[PDB]
Amino acid sequence: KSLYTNTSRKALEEVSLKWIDTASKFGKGRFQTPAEKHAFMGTLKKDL
Amino acid sequence: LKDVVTREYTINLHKRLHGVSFKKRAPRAVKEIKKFAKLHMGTDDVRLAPELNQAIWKRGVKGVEYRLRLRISRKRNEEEDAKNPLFSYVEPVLVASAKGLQTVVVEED
Amino acid sequence: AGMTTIVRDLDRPGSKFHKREVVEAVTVVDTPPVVVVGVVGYVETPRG
Amino acid sequence: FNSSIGRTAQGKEFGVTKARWPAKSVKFVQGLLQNAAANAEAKGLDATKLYVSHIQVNQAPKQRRRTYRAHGRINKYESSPSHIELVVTEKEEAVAKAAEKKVVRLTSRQRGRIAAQKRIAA
RNA sequence: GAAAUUGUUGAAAGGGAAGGGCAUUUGAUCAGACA
RNA sequence: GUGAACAGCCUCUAGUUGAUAGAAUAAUGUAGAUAAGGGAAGUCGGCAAAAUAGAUCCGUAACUUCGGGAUAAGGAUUGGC
RNA sequence: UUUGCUCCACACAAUAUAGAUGGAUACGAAUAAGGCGUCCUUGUGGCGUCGCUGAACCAUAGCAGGCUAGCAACGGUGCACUUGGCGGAAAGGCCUUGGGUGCUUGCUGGCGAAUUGCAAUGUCAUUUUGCGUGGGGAUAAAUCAUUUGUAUACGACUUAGAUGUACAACGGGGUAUUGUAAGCAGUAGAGUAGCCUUGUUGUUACGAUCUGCUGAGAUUAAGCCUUUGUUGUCUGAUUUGU
Ligand SMILES: [Mg+2]
Ligand SMILES: [Mg+2]
Ligand SMILES: [Mg+2]
Ligand SMILES: [Mg+2]
Ligand SMILES: [Mg+2]
Ligand SMILES: [Mg+2]
Ligand SMILES: [Mg+2]
Ligand SMILES: [Mg+2]
Ligand SMILES: [Mg+2]
Ligand SMILES: [Mg+2]
Ligand SMILES: [Mg+2]
Ligand SMILES: [Mg+2]
Ligand SMILES: [Mg+2]
Ligand SMILES: [Mg+2]
Ligand SMILES: [Mg+2]
Ligand SMILES: [Mg+2]
Ligand SMILES: [Mg+2]
Ligand SMILES: [Mg+2]
Ligand SMILES: [Mg+2]
Ligand SMILES: [Mg+2]
Ligand SMILES: [Mg+2]
Ligand SMILES: [Mg+2]
Ligand SMILES: [Mg+2]
Ligand SMILES: [Mg+2]
Ligand SMILES: [Mg+2]
Ligand SMILES: [Mg+2]
Ligand SMILES: [Mg+2]
Ligand SMILES: [Mg+2]
Ligand SMILES: [Mg+2]
Ligand SMILES: [Mg+2]
Ligand SMILES: [Mg+2]
Ligand SMILES: [Mg+2]
Ligand SMILES: [Mg+2]
Ligand SMILES: [Mg+2]
Ligand SMILES: [Mg+2]
Repeated sequence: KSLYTNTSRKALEEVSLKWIDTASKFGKGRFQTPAEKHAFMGTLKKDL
Repeated sequence: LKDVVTREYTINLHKRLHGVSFKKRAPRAVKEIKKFAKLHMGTDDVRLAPELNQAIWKRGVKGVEYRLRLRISRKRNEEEDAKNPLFSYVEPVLVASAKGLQTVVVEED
Repeated sequence: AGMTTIVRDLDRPGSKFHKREVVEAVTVVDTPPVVVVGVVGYVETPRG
Repeated sequence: FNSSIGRTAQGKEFGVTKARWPAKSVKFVQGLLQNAAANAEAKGLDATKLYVSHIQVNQAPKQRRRTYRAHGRINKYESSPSHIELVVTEKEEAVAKAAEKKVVRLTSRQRGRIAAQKRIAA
């Protein structure tokens, strides 16, 4: 907890997220959900 | 105790070899195996069959394969009593592809 | 745990990005409920 | 003989940062212990009681030998050899007491307080 | 078989050098002297 | 063999596999390298480095002791089948 | 690792000591103002008193203080105990109850003391440690080695390891990186050959490249994520006490 109360306007701004990156950070990720992935590329040589 | 066992393992060399300087890789490869053998059998004493050596130096120094299928036979030592009563003996095992084979235990004779 | 990215609108009444989307980086700390197991009382002493 | 040497954890056993593993010493010293264990079995000493009582080592006459340094100059390049010597002994216990008896010497005003401490008290 | 210098053992001291002078406590050690 | 070639690079014959080792991979180095946007602003000074490069074809200035300058410059093309 | 440890008790033995020798005797605040007693209307109050040094106060007599009797008091005080209470600034000390007990020089007696020879500190404090005893009380860890990588030149740091949401070795699935494996087939292919039964796709093949099975194949923690599968390991070394 902070050691003074800030009237910073820049603080007190009541922010509200719109979107949160879920795409893998082990590369140049494109797809957030495996949903999104399977929905875009189609089906593969394993799979159904 | 002892136990007298033989099994057939694969080993990832590629992980244990990643980064290693070239002129040293295949030698590090040899050694890394010896290491691999005491991890499993418990034995300081570890011997490599000359074929397993070729099997290693198949592709020049820098060119070790990523995976190797091995036969680690643990046996009892003989003569002039070395420190430990046992030793290992690695042999290469003729597989088409070392991919995806997991560790089997060999029943002998 | 690491960081990721976020998109949110902005509320800086004045800035060229007022009521606009911006993308900000955010870390994320893993924070599973701590558990209370002891208590300590301290005292003022002319030494500290 | 330690300055500018490695540091290892294996030295906490003796309270010391700098510590080594000098093989070719070990092998020469333990090859001389081994020689006293011989002489002790041969003397009939109890091989369990044995403890090393004295093990000094000093310098043996050097060895010359040269080395070739820049601009056509010679430098010594010497072996540093050693005399070792050890002595083992049967450990043993106790020592009893036995010594003097202290020749007590006190003035006449000093035997007085004494022989009155008995007349007066316990 | 000296010294420089080194190993072991015995004693002693050591808060950014060590050694020295006058004096005395302490420990160790020693002469002389009584009759 | 590639190629203009006794070049470089790879191989046959023959000859070696000799040059203390082992484990790590901090700073600082030596030697090998890449780096966005800018492009000598760096520095005594482009020092260093980089750019160019073979061959075929097109094209080629001042000046000249008419022998040159000159691969001047500037350009295109280049595998495989 | 030969019965080791700790607190309470005594016993011997050491070793020390910046320096015992009746008592470190508790408001606070003011200083061109206060202490104390006392009265009252409880105030910046009335009245009185003191200072001018602690040269005070308390204690102090008894073989370095022995052994004894008694009276008067009903007090003091030393000790072990018990009751209730207070104290965190470093509290580790203060106070209070109740029995028991020693002493009392409050006062009056009986006895002792030499010969330490005319002084020789004439030895009475408290320090730390060690060795056995027996009266309670207690039955751990740390380090090396191995291991992780949130750390690292070496030491150091941060993890893990006695049977389980254990750990490692493979295998599986995710996540990535590349850009379509090998094989086989085709009426794809500039085209070239060879045997005729010289073609109403004539046939056997061959031909850089192309297409299909194929976003396939390969690689993926060595400092990625995960795991009901598979297999293996789970007590070596040394050190420490008030
Ligand atoms: Mg990433
Ligand atoms: Mg295996
Ligand atoms: Mg690397
Ligand atoms: Mg130094
Ligand atoms: Mg150095
Ligand atoms: Mg060093
Ligand atoms: Mg030299
Ligand atoms: Mg010369
Ligand atoms: Mg007396
Ligand atoms: Mg001689
Ligand atoms: Mg000195
Ligand atoms: Mg002196
Ligand atoms: Mg050399
Ligand atoms: Mg290391
Ligand atoms: Mg300039
Ligand atoms: Mg240059
Ligand atoms: Mg370039
Ligand atoms: Mg050009
Ligand atoms: Mg062409
Ligand atoms: Mg014991
Ligand atoms: Mg008052
Ligand atoms: Mg009143
Ligand atoms: Mg009043
Ligand atoms: Mg007074
Ligand atoms: Mg009297
Ligand atoms: Mg008395
Ligand atoms: Mg008295
Ligand atoms: Mg006395
Ligand atoms: Mg257990
Ligand atoms: Mg294992
Ligand atoms: Mg494809
Ligand atoms: Mg293919
Ligand atoms: Mg097929
Ligand atoms: Mg690392
Ligand atoms: Mg499986």
